[PDB]
Amino acid sequence: MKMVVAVIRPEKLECVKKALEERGFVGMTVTEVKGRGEQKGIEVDLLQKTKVEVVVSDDAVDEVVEAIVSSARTGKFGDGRIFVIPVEKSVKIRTGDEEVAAA
Amino acid sequence: MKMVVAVIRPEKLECVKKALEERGFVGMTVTEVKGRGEQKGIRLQFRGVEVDLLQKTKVEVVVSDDAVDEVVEAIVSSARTGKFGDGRIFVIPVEKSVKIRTGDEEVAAA
Amino acid sequence: MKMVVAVIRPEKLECVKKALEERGFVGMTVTEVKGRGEQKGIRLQFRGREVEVDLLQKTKVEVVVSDDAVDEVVEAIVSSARTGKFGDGRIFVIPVEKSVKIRTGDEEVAAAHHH
Ligand SMILES: Nc1ncnc2c1ncn2[C@@H]1O[C@H](COP(=O)(O)OP(=O)(O)O)[C@@H](O)[C@H]1O
Ligand SMILES: Nc1ncnc2c1ncn2[C@@H]1O[C@H](COP(=O)(O)OP(=O)(O)O)[C@@H](O)[C@H]1O
Ligand SMILES: Nc1ncnc2c1ncn2[C@@H]1O[C@H](COP(=O)(O)OP(=O)(O)O)[C@@H](O)[C@H]1O
Repeated sequence: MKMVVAVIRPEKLECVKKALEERGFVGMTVTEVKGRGEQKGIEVDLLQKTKVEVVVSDDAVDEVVEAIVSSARTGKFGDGRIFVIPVEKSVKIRTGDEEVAAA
Repeated sequence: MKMVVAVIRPEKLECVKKALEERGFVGMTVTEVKGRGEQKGIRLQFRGVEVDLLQKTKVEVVVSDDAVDEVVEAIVSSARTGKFGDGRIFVIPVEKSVKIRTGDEEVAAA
Repeated sequence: MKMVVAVIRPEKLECVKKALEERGFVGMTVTEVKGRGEQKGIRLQFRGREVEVDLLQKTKVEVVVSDDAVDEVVEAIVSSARTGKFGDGRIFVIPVEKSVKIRTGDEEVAAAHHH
């Protein structure tokens, strides 16, 4: 399992949600954040961004990453980043069932 | 070490904090988030919206490898209702844990 | 790569921001959070009575860097965020397997793994 962490422009949230839902990735956690890098800033200098976290099976990562890149990109500085983090266990609170990679 | 990341119903925060404190797990970082999944969206269509991302609470607790199963069980027991939308717990590896005030760094090796 | 996750006092954000950009670490993601641990506070309030609170306001700073830059990033945050008092915060170092730049579609992975 992996956690796909995307930091995007806030106006791209609807595009990203749609692109993920279409491919069967309905579950996601969204956080309002701020950030900086190569951009700025007409500065402040921390601009509003949106963090989208999706925990998926190892084999779905490339599909999820590609779905987010395609829906969040503009080609301009400030599009954001996607960080892939290992997840050792994913537990569904209501059932107690836990998802692990067979290994 | 591991970071136990729980995404729960906001009204369960007090229950989760209590269940963790009683087992000796006092340290935690809490974030207000939104989410979607299996759970049905809120509507709310007032005349004269929508709201598909529901309010949730993220609880992050960094613990030793051997305490994970106890922390996970404490959160499942205190955050569950049995209804769609209870949330998830994700266990992420933590390689180093630094206490800013002392500069002391915890590292694991097995 | 690694994600350096620092949970600091909110008033230290500007110091941390400055100490990181000084060393060439311009990219960062900042989140407003709450927390608790060793530090206790307020426990002191105005109204004639009222003496509560639980989770104190904190700031999370996340910076994704190459493996060899971690110790420098950690030291820069420790130096700029410390007061010496309880509640200064923590730094957690988490592994990052892939780092994608959305605008170009270019993905950074660690060389030593297939594929
Ligand atoms: N090394 C990094 N660590 C953490 N977050 C980062 C990092 N670099 C960029 N970000 C995040 O991604 C957002 C966009 O980054 P930026 O460098 O300005 O975009 P881009 O590389 O597409 O031009 C930032 O506002 C910040 O939230
Ligand atoms: N794959 C996922 N990645 C990230 N967050 C998720 C994921 N699936 C669910 N969530 C989070 O858990 C919350 C509850 O998920 P939901 O599917 O509605 O119910 P349940 O936990 O009972 O399956 C969501 O609102 C979201 O915050
Ligand atoms: N085990 C932990 N897991 C997650 N967050 C923690 C943990 N311990 C501390 N924190 C975070 O760091 C902040 C400060 O921690 P605290 O123990 O009160 O003081 P100090 O960090 O100086 O030891 C907390 O308010 C919380 O946001």
